[PDB]
Amino acid sequence: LTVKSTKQWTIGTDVQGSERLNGVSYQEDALITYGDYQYVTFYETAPAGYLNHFVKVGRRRVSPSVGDWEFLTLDDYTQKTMDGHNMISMGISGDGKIHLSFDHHDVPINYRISKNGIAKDVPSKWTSDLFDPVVHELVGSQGPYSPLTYPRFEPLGNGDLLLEFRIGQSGSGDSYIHRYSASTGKWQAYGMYIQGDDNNAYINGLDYLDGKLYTSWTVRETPNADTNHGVYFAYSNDDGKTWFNTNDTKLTKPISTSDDSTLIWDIPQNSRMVNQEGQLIDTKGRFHILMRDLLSGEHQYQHYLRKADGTWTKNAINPAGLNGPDLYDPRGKLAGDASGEYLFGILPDPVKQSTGIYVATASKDFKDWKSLAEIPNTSTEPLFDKTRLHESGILSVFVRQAGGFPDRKLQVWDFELDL
Ligand SMILES: *[C@@H]1O[C@H](CO)[C@@H](O[C@@H]2O[C@H](CO)[C@@H](O[C@@H]3O[C@H](CO)[C@@H](O)[C@H](O[C@H]4O[C@H](CO)[C@@H](O)[C@H](O)[C@@H]4O)[C@@H]3O)[C@H](O)[C@H]2NC(C)=O)[C@H](O)[C@H]1NC(C)=O
Ligand SMILES: [Ca+2]
Ligand code: NA
Repeated sequence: LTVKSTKQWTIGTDVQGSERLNGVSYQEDALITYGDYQYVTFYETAPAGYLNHFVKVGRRRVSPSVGDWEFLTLDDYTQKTMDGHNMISMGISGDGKIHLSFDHHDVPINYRISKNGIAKDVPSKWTSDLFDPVVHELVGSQGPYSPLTYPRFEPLGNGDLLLEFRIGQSGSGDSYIHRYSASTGKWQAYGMYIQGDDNNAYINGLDYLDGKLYTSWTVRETPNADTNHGVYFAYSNDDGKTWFNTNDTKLTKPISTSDDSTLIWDIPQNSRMVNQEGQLIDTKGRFHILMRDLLSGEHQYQHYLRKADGTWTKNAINPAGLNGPDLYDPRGKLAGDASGEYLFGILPDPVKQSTGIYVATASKDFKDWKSLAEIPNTSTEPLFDKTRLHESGILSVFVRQAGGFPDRKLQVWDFELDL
């Protein structure tokens, strides 16, 4: 596999502050293709200046030809909290509505939706008046809505959308799922699905495929990031209502962090493994986790694979030239092509200040990590567009540059693959 073309666009000037608010590992999602268009969301500085930001949403046509980006500015909600948790997630349901949830660290939900199904009935002009106001609840559902952190969306097969998040705090919290019906426009509460025990689960993502929902996590004892332990897994056949472990054993509802039956790899505290890194269900139904640790004696990214025969394996991702990350370094992602043969590691490198794109293949049991491409000049937790890669074989990555304000830009990089 090779690259046919590399293209990039600058979509904004990143915001100033001592935290990164754009390009954060748990944005789910920042960059989405739906129908014939690609969408992106990010903060930009408002006219009041430093510590005042607005959410922006971009769109461009990508099929059957690629058109120019255009942006709207949601100038009715001012983001002011310089806390690296306070990112934006976007989702697009099968009625065409665009959902946003943003700006949380242990506070009530902030959510808004488009008035109309603007990703389905595509409007000529792209303006902020396409969005309804910020609200602090999910119409049709019920709380708790606070203290919330980490909103994550997952589109289901019938057009519906899940929204998942933590209620509680680092070191003591639970997670909940809500489901939006594209047919009725109402939310419903699926309830608490994982319950902490003087700790909290930190999931890596949500991955839905062919009727099954997959997640993986580590458990955090305290607000100190050295107190993560374990790599855990579960899946659901009913979009989050009921859950099973890797051996198909039904779990209690909610899943307790104290239930060791979901553990797939023992990783002690102090292993330099970070929470909320990456996961992937590939199109063949193999599940993958990206984490890191120091347990070999060197810091390395780690690939966990749930193999078709059921066994889990763990392999370091150590292609030539990749500098392995420590606990606080930017987090990566795993992407997959349509065929399920190609696994992409989208791995920020802390020494190079760049994002590496590496590929491994299912034929070689994913052991054949090779450098495929690079995005230079990043200080980001890279995020990609699943649907665009499946539909057109283009790996599209949203990144925050490295460098100083106001030189540091937000970009989208497209790698057209010779798939
Ligand atoms: C429910 O699922 C869990 C989680 O997957 C599963 O537990 C895992 O079982 C496997 C298989 O027994 C364990 O892996 C082995 O552990 C022993 C040590 O106790 C090792 O000796 C093994 O390594 C040898 O065998 C490997 C075979 O490929 C060789 O490759 C290797 O080089 C060694 O010769 C092997 O690693 C694994 O530790 C657990 N995991 C956890 C987290 O407990 C459990 O069995 C499932 N239960 C049911 C009833 O299905
Ligand atoms: Ca997802
Ligand atoms: Na705790």
